[PDB]
Amino acid sequence: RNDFYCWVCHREGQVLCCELCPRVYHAKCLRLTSEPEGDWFCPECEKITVAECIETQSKAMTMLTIEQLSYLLKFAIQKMKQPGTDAFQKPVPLEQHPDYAEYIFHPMDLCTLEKNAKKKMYGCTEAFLADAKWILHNCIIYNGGNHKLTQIAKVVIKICEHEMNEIEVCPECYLAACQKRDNWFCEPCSNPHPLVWAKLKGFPFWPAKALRDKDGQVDARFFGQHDRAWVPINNCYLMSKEIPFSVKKTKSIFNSAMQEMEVYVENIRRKFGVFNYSPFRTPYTPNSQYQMLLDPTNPSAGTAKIDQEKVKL
Ligand SMILES: [Zn+2]
Ligand SMILES: [Zn+2]
Ligand SMILES: [Zn+2]
Repeated sequence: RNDFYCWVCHREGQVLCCELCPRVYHAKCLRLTSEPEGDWFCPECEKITVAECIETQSKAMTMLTIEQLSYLLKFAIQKMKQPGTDAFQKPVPLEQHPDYAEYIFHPMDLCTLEKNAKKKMYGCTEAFLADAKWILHNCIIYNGGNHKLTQIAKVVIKICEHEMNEIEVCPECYLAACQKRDNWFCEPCSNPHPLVWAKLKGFPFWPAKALRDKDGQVDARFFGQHDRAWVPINNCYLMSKEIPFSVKKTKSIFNSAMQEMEVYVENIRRKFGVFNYSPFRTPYTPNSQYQMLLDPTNPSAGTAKIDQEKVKL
């Protein structure tokens, strides 16, 4: 049953209908080349389609069954359900809001979202976020964009977006960080993240995992603190024995980071049999293979084939 309120701006008016879902849109809100002719699927349905196509699913999704994704969405829900989100934890009751269904054609709340996830209804992170966004749309429609509840619903969505992004960067990292087992940061992932010296401007060189490469920036997760930052690629070296010296305020904190990295290297050598340190100041390059080479003096031989286990995660 189609919505009356634009998915983008949350206002009524003349609105286009999606063929696949009940969302509607002002044409003007979509900034189109021209209005659609007939077969039209909205930006949410389009995203979901691209994300759920096996050939073009993310690295994260290729890693994961629908049931494994559902486990991770359960962790995301628990972050969304934090103290102060009470108003959104259960369906809106008609007792308190007798006219709710006159405005809100697709109710949603955190308990429904959680149940849906447990039932394996979501095929990708995009689909989970698209559904959670009904909570904010509905809040704005019914209560108004400047209502205090809208602040809360906005934070719930920003949390969801954050958690979905983390799943997509690396589902194995995400699960490890969620469960916080003993030395969780020292567990190598199935396609292990290269270790780098990473220098954020104004910060000392520090050991990190390189999680992804986007246009000249590296997404680095630092040993010790386990914080993150985009780092310019030319400020990232492959891990080496020789340390790029920086003046630092606390030696003990840097020591704890190096110790953690040492355990990680022991663990990767156990898991894959290899870890190659680089000559000092060797530039990190995207999708770096160096550390996983069987013979680092013979890069054409690549990484060793030992493998055909189903439980890769
Ligand atoms: Zn609009
Ligand atoms: Zn749609
Ligand atoms: Zn990972």
